Amino acid sequence: DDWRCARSMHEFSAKDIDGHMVNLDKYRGFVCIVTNVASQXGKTEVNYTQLVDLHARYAESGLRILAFPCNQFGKQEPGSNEEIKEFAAGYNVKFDMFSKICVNGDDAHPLWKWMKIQPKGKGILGNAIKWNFTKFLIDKNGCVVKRYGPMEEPLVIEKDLPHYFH
Ligand SMILES: *CC(=O)N(c1ccc(OC)c(Cl)c1)[C@@H](C(=O)NCCc1ccccc1)c1cccs1
Repeated sequence: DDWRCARSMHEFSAKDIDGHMVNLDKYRGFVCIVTNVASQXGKTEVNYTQLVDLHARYAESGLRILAFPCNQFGKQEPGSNEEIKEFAAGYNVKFDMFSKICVNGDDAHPLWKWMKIQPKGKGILGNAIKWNFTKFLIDKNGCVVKRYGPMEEPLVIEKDLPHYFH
């Protein structure tokens, strides 16, 4: 793996929640929120509902959202990809759902390895993803511009968006 010398999210690919490989260069020109999700957390509802709200209000300006299920934080994403897809449909998710991945350790998805080492990808303590619903904001060139932690509701991202819609 060569993820350490990539300069953009657009260099990566990942399987969507149906199992189909997606080239992330399709997000060239778009502002993106990339987030790790889980279905069985106290903060699942607030995160899904607010992401849906942001997508509803900003998709017209080029906001896209990429949600990666992950079972590494309390084992609270135990379901199959098909089950998680249906779960997300219950919140009327219209953004992009991906297949379940790891975000930490040697088998972390390479996009996640890459985001964590970006200058604006470092967490408050360090690079490791700490819990469910970490959020990365990605500019139109696929560069990491901000990271928001598990404790930060997605609506805190809203005030930062206008700058990246130039
Ligand atoms: C996914 C998550 O954030 N989370 C969690 C929930 C449940 C379980 O085990 C059953 C585990 Cl290991 C982690 C949080 C959490 O949601 N805390 C709020 C209280 C709650 C809400 C709904 C369901 C169960 C608990 C936890 C992190 C540490 C302990 S619980």
